[PDB]
Amino acid sequence: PGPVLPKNALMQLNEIKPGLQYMLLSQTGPVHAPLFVMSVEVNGQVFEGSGPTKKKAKLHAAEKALRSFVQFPN
RNA sequence: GGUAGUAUAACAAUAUCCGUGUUGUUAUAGUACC
Repeated sequence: PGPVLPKNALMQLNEIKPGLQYMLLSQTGPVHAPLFVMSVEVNGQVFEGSGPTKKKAKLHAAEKALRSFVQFPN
């Protein structure tokens, strides 16, 4: 691997989750290394992911919440 | 003076459950590095 394929994580979440909420935590830093932690809320379970910039944060959250809440989609 | 990052905004392409995302190009600004 190298160029990865996070598009998979995004779409996969969308599939399992036709409607949910994304919310941001942290997001502060020196000036050029901002830490963003975006957490996704599904069915009352909230999973948090930390990325530099907005990209990876929500992404990683999607991955987590996927493996997680698929055990309780209702 | 030059180099760089982050953020906001616009356009296009790509994928798409049309909701959204990824990618590419451009513009503006504090700061950081030399």
